[PDB]
Amino acid sequence: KNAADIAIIGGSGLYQMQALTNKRSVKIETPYGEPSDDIVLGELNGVTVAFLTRHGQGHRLTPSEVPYRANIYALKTLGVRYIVSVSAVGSLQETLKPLDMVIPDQMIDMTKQRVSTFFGDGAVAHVSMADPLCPEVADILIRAYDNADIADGQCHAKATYVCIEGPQFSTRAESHWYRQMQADIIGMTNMPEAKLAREASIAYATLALVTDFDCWHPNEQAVSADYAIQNLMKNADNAQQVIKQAVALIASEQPKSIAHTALTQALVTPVEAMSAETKTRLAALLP
Amino acid sequence: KNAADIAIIGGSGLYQMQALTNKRSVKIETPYGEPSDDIVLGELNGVTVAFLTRHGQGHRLTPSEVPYRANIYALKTLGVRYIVSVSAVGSLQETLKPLDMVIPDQMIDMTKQRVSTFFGDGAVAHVSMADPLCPEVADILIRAYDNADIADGQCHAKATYVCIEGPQFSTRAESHWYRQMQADIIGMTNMPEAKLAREASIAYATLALVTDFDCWHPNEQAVSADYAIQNLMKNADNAQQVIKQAVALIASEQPKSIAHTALTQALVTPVEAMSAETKTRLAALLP
Amino acid sequence: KNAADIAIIGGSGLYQMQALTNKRSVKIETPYGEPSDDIVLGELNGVTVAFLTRHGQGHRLTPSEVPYRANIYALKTLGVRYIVSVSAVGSLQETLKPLDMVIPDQMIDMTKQRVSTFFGDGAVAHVSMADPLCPEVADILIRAYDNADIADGQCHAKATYVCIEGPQFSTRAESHWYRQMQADIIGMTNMPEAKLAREASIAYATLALVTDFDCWHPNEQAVSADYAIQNLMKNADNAQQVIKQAVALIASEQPKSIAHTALTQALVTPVEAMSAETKTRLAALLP
Repeated sequence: KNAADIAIIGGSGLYQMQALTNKRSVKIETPYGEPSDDIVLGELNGVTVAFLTRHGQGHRLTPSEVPYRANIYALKTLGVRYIVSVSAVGSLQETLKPLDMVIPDQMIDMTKQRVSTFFGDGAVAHVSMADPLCPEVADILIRAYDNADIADGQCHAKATYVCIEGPQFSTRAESHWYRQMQADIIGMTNMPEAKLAREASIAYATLALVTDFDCWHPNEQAVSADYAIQNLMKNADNAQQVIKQAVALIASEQPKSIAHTALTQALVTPVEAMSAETKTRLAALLP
Repeated sequence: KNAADIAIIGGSGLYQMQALTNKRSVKIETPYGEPSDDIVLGELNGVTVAFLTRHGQGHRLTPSEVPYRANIYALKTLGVRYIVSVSAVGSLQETLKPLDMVIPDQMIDMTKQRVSTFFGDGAVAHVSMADPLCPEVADILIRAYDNADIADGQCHAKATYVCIEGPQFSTRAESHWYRQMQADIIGMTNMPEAKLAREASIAYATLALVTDFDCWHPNEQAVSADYAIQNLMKNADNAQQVIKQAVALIASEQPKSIAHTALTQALVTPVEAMSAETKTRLAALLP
Repeated sequence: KNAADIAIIGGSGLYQMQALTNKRSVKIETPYGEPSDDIVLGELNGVTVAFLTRHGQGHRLTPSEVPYRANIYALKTLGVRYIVSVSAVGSLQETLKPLDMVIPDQMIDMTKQRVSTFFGDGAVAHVSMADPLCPEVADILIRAYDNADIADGQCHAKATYVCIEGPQFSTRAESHWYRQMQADIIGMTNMPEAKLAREASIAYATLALVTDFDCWHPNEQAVSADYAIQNLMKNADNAQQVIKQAVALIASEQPKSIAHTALTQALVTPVEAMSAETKTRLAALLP
């Protein structure tokens, strides 16, 4: 079988680097439909990594419609134990600047219309999201960033990510409100991704790429002709360097994650009480 | 007809007590589908009480999928005028400890994906939820708790219950955020139950059983082998004693509730303007 | 073709004034279904205005079920460039009194179950809602209010509108929470209306009519026999005077709105990459 211990979720061409060898595609069907796009597999110095383009090829999906359950289920069928999610974010804080990266340790789920569990319809489980982003993988990302020797910006850790429904950007009042809730960065995609990955017993952490001040800072800038091209471009290229470094550390270090046994004390419906349809739907998630 | 003035909504075997006589089951169909499980009826010292197992037998439903509308409609068809809802909650406050009970007077609805009204599709009404939990029934619960002489814990009143979608437990950031909104306890089930009960003109109040500190307090405890069994067990048994006391007080005192006429000044669409399908669907709710 | 530069969204009989000539109705079909009701067109001193009864005739729709997408799409097909949305609101602030009007400059979207974009299913766009209510149209509304010489109340500007799902009114705890988020007024209808209007490149602003203190102020008053009739009546009649004044100013002044080109730098999927079904669905929104 095609198999990977590690996966990256982000934009396409995160995988488009000569360092990534024997680039190949796999179509995985799941009980939840198809993932956003064929998962790309290849090796980074002999280590197999799965890359999943969250928004599909050509960026064809809005955050609200991303098939999060199919995406996470498909990664679980490849045997993925670690996920690095890479995403563009607005800053809510003066010291978090465009081209900086942020490794949050906390999250607040403000999304509204997304299916955010694998459970229901015949099975009940309540995983803990107290620490929603694996601190072992977040600590690796910090060292990976340093190892990547990135030229512009700095990397910040121990930050709070607020996830909103989208697809519109926030009003100034909502931005002010997120600041008062002590959030630091804002995106649209890492919820319910983090909740599902937890249910799937996969360690999950985020590498956030600051792309502008959310509107708490009136600018209408870093969204220009000579800018958001270079901005997004540079973030994307820098992000690729960090991921290369992170893969090598995850491969050699293999940190134990609390996510790895998240299901075992959370499951309320014993497997022997599930219907056949339920057990089948949940098969890759179960022990 | 089978009839009850009072109903309890909670776990099964709230009704499993020798004091409850001529235990019987009734299957009630509603315009909203079936309730979570057959309603159990019996007498507590001659007084008939309906018990409804919110999560179904064997705890088979997640909070998000509980058929709240069918549950409340079915209780209304039995002529229920008072509901005591019993539910497990996390504490957001140092002085609210595991095995304590809490009688909240306020609620904040943070649920996302639940149908939370009987209205729409041919009828418009806007009930007031200013006081979402009947203070007459909440005052009875306080005296009932004292009357029950419970051995462990204490009971706290005038608290705020935040209801979240689930099924996962909160991140630490969300727990911090609920604390800043001045919530005291967190659960997943009493919304939209309280809104529907109000629309149904039934007095409704909550008895909350503290089962752990929500993650604002890092522990990984009171969820152990020698613990969450005894914890949940003891809460359940203590809860049964309080309910016995509450039923006797509600029966002898019959307090007037503002919930009893909540529909009459809230209804925008006069009954004579409703279609036949609408009037039929809403029949048990109307005057 | 039937055509209007300006539209009013509110209660019926906003248009029921002798000043409004050659009153006529148009049934507009959209890719989203039908609008809440036939749009009424007529002239205010030679200027053609579209009036759309948000809740349908006889107030038959709850806020949650209003067909916001069909409503905004239909107005866009009439060539509307400016929308004044008129809505009843609860006050969260002592200085905002019943019969006052409020022209908010900010909004916080707390609605849960409303489709709040035209995008998805084949097209991706992210408009900025930083300033969600056109300040040119809001400045006109302030001068229009003064010009209308309204007898009771005053008009307040630069306020924050929190939009909730409904249909029930807020608990006291939620009202306290909105106050702490610095919201000033509460309604149920201007989201997703404002987001859709932005996507549609139409300038949009709200005239809010204070109809009572939200429950942060315990009263059970201005909802009485000799009151909420006169209250709502007077608000409605005063609102009509302001709208007359606003139309004349919008017609002579024709302010440029940032909403007018909101789509052009927000669209991620180029038109040439859309399917035929997508381009067709979105036709009136595109360049």
